[PDB]
Amino acid sequence: QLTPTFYDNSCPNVSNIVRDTIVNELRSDPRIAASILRLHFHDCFVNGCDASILLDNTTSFRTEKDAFGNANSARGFPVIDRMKAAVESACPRTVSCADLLTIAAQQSVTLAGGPSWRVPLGRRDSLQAFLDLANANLPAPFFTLPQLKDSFRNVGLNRSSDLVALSGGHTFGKNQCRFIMDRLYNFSNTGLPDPTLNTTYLQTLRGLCPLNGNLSALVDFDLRTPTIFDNKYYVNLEEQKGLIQSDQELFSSPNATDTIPLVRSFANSTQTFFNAFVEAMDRMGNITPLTGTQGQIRLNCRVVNS
Ligand code: HEM
Ligand SMILES: [Ca+2]
Ligand SMILES: [Ca+2]
Repeated sequence: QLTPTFYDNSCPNVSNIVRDTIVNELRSDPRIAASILRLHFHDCFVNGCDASILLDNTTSFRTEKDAFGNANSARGFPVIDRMKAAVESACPRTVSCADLLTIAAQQSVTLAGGPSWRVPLGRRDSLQAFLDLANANLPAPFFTLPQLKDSFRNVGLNRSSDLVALSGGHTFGKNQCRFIMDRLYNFSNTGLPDPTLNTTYLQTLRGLCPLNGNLSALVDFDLRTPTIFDNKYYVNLEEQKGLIQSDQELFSSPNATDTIPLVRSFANSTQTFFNAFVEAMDRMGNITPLTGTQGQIRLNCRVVNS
């Protein structure tokens, strides 16, 4: 069983070291908190939160970093290396990369203005990476609501609250133009923009992402508060201003009978959202963890111990 007090004797300063690293990095890279939270998400959705995503290529297995959902998208790996080294110095061979990333995600959310809580700990590190599994399990922005629900259920998160609350991670961070081009100019081969995208916002996004323009250009997920972790993401959805298809579908999908009330509840109360987010975050963090003597306490998050 994972417990929040796992390192209270072996490495009481772990949370503080992780926080200090992120605070320092945020000065030069204001996007890092968002990036780190996303790394934890992509770790947990592939064989559980086992730091499998942190492993680099080997001749026996490919890295998850080359997955369609990670390639030229996932970032912050050097920052994780930095905090890992700092933690290893303070507490040699004690904190797993899986746990380190979980703490980093939580601290990132709090540093960005989100809720503060102690995450369950005790996870151990994988002995391999899972590229095929990542390509299969990571959801995509073009998923319909049923597909989004399928993706979450596939990894163990059955609740619509899991999906709606965790999607709140898009209250900050960036998204490439490439992922909304269809919504802007030719949605579902209709030759027209996505009708669920606010027409005023449509104009703004078209200006940032012109047809035949730089597909790698970055746009903010939350037009209200781009770098602050708050419930503004849901207020946007209510006005048809969700950035990607998967965002807006939580409120506009024909299958959104169960998600609409959740979106409204989170838009109406920061407390309701924050509570739901912590609850869902801990559930995602409890996905098939290696514990006890299973796996290892990786010394270098990029490679399995030898
Ligand atoms: C429900 C399905 C989801 C889909 C389809 C999805 C899709 C995406 C896409 C397309 C990007 C843009 C990547 C890029 O342009 O390079 C992204 C970024 C991001 N996502 Fe999600 N996401 C989902 C769920 C989540 C969850 C559960 C979290 C965390 C709790 C999360 C946190 C983030 C963050 C914080 C970013 C910004 C990262 C950065 O700026 O470096 N996402 N997501
Ligand atoms: Ca994983
Ligand atoms: Ca925000």
